[PDB]
Amino acid sequence: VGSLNCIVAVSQNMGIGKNGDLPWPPLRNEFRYFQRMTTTSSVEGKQNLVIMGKKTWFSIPERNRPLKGRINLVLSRELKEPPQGAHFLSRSLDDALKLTEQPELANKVDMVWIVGGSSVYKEAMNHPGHLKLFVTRIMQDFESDTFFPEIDLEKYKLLPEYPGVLSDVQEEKGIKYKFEVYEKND
Ligand SMILES: NC(=O)C1=CN([C@@H]2O[C@H](COP(=O)(O)OP(=O)(O)OC[C@H]3O[C@@H](n4cnc5c(N)ncnc54)[C@H](OP(=O)(O)O)[C@@H]3O)[C@@H](O)[C@H]2O)C=CC1
Ligand SMILES: COc1ccccc1/C(=C\c1coc2nc(N)nc(N)c12)C(C)C
Repeated sequence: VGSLNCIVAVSQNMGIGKNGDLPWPPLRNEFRYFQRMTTTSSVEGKQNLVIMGKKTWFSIPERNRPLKGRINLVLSRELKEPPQGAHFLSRSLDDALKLTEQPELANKVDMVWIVGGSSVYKEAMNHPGHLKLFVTRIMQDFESDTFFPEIDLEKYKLLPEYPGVLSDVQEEKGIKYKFEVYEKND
């Protein structure tokens, strides 16, 4: 299995969701960036794996789901089987990561992308090892009810550029935003 990554879009006040939807109006090119980064596999014959909590899964429009061209894994202790359209279910992040090593997935999975929500990001971010964060900074405040965890910059380097990631300021619907990549290894 290849790299472990988180990907998020976050307002200036650290918001990532409101009422199960985005705090901001839809940003079409931002979403296209998310689809491209999560889908594009570095390795022939493999797909990337997306890991998400249960509320994140159900926030994807019921069409739309599963995220196409990726293996979709949902985290829940309540559910007894994967949701309609999902491929895998695990009780914990540690369990999902252990699962990628099973005969069933070990040769199928390239990159692992954690795509939300809060608690899943927090645990990934605080777990030892080599991890990257792909963070879209939405440069306005937006009312939110779910937030991105603190990024400890002692450990997460901001990289000075990254292939495939534009470095300049983007704007859609009057909303400026920019792409960043962080990397820790501990
Ligand atoms: N980039 C962005 O701006 C993103 C925004 N979002 C948004 O964030 C919100 C959803 O996020 P949030 O409210 O944090 O919820 P989560 O998606 O993380 O869902 C929480 C539920 O998932 C299950 N769960 C989460 N973590 C684990 C774990 N380690 N092990 C087992 N089960 C786990 C639990 O379910 P159970 O009770 O069944 O055990 C929990 O009640 C929505 O607003 C959505 O729009 C989501 C992703 C990215
Ligand atoms: C309601 O959000 C979605 C709607 C349709 C398809 C996927 C998403 C998700 C997340 C991101 C969307 O833009 C995104 N942008 C970035 N930089 N990271 C993210 N994690 C998302 C899922 C996982 C809930």
